[PDB]
Amino acid sequence: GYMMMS
Amino acid sequence: IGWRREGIKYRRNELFLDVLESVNLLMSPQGQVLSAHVSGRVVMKSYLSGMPECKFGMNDKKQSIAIDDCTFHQCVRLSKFDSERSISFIPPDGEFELMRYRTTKDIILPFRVIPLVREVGRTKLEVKVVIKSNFKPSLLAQKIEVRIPTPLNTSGVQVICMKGKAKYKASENAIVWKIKRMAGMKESQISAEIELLPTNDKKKWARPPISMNFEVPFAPSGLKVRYLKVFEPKLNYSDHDVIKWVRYIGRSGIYETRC
Repeated sequence: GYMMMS
Repeated sequence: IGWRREGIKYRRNELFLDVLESVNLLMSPQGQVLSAHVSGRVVMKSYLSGMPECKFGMNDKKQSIAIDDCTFHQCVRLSKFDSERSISFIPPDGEFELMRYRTTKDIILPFRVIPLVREVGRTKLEVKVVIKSNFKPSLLAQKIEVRIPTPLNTSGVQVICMKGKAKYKASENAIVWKIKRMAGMKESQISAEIELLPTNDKKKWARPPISMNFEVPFAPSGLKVRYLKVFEPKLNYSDHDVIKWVRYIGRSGIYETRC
């Protein structure tokens, strides 16, 4: 699924 | 600029990256990779204000992957990728394909298929297939299908499988084993008895490969996104204002294991 990007 | 209009405004400046990979495998009966490749594309869905200048960073040559070749959307400054391997671009608004790429080296094969047969004379095959998931245990594969071909003189099939469901499909001479979820570093097995009809002694059966379908939430090529920097020099939002998302969707292509 979508992950918050660093 | 032809692919982007000039007055775009959003309150919520957000972007979504999709790394979409098809992993392909032909594996020998002794466990040697005969052929393997990944086909990938990166789709971007951006809702950014104005005319932002973006930079896409990945782990191109701790983990750094080798890209055999690739092609970009016309918005990518190719010459910046030609003397510094920097993917710079003003993105179109909404959804577009940023790049396509192909990998053959150091591929993560998400599943290992281990088959086993036992010809009980001319009446039956006693067969067991084991699948092993080879990825982080905190990740789940989904939509797993293991497809076990049966001889054309099959009169009936019995299966036992503690996980998933399996049906014999005589129209397709295959046992289809379906598993909804499987986490990484796990084993599951199916047993089948295949009852045989009499058949021509000379006419033999070239055992087709066991094949797999799956979806995994990582890139089998090993590709990781490191950054997507957004710089809009005229407007008063900066990189850290942008809400950024990544997802990896790796799917099987040809994923065949020879028996």
